[PDB]
This record gives sequence, structure tokens and C-alpha cells, in this order.
Amino acid sequence: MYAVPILNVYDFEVKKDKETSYKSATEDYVNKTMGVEQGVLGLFAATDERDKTTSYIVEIYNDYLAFSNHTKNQASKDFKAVIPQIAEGNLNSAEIDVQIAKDKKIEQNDNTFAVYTVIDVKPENDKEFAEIIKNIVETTFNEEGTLLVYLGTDRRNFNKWCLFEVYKDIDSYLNHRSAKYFKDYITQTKDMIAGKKRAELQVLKIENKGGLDYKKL
Repeated sequence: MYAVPILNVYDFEVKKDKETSYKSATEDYVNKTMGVEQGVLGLFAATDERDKTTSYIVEIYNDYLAFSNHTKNQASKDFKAVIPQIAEGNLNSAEIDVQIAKDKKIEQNDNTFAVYTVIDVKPENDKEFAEIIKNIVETTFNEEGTLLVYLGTDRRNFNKWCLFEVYKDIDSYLNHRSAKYFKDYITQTKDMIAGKKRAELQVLKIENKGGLDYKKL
């Protein structure tokens, strides 16, 4: 309640002939972390296979102490020991000031559909946009089939909004963006945006506590 949630999104390029090792090590990491550690709200491993296979792992913790303990616990020590053998390069990480974080408990299946969007808003239009996207993301969570929406701003630059969202199935996601409220939003914010990268992602392993319901005061 009085603690600030920690939301970090890690990404990196996977070596050509190491997809197998990558999947195994990420599965173990997600399973050993959530099964044993405290203060971990959820971990979400996905993959972008377009051009060059990229790993994405969305990690969310209750506070910075929970996070600091995680980086010292066994799951992470084992995984960070394997990254160099399976990573080609890049190795980026976005740290995010969470604006809205809402979820249900996810039991992944073949239909689970994850998307990650990054939106560079023009600084001139940031105030107005913030209130707009906040509303849209809340409307989305109440849509049937939405399992998770994490919305926040990069701590390196608050004009960079980051949206991670999980749906029960691909139809739920398409119905979401073909809805009047979302189409209207695209039209309304068109000239407020500087750049946008949406990445439909291939789910790898997801585990979470569920029931999260947070909003920055």
C-alpha cells in the first residue's frame, strides 16, 4: 500500500543455435522464482521471433527490497550465469514507474496472447495523453478476455510509455483493438505520438500471484 511497485522489462537477442537452451533456462528461472521467493508479484517470459529472436521478460515485485533479494537469491544467480552462453548481444532493460497495474491469475495455455507496446509521446502532449491512455487501459481491463494490463513510464524518460498486456486468446485482443473506444483513441492521439513499436509476442512461461490492482495515487 505505501510501497512502490517495481516493474522491470528485460530484453536481449538470443544466439542462433541456442533457442533450446534459452527456453529451458527461462522456464527454470520463472518456475524457481515464483515457486519459492517472497514479494514477487509475477514473471512473464515471451519471445519475438521476427528478424532475430529476442527474449522479453517482464518482472514485477512488491518493492525494491523484494527485488534486491531476488537478484541475490538462487534462481537469478543461476539464470544470470547462463545469459552469456545464450545471448548474442543488446541486453537492455527498461525500469518503469507503474501508473496502472491490474491482473488476474494466469494459467497459461496454447491460446494465451501477449503484446508489448512502447509509445514515445511528444513532450508537448504528455499531460493530456497520460490521462487519455490511463482511461483506455482501464476500459480494456474490464473488457472480457483481458487477463493483465501493466502501464507505466520509463524512468529514463517519462514521455516513453510502456504497455504490457495479456489476453485469454487472440480473438479477445483483436476485438479489443477493433472496438470503437480503441479506434477512437488511435484517431485522437495520432498527432500526439512521435513513434510506436507494438510487438505481438509468443508466450514462453508465465507465473503470477494474480489479483493485482494498483494505481499511482
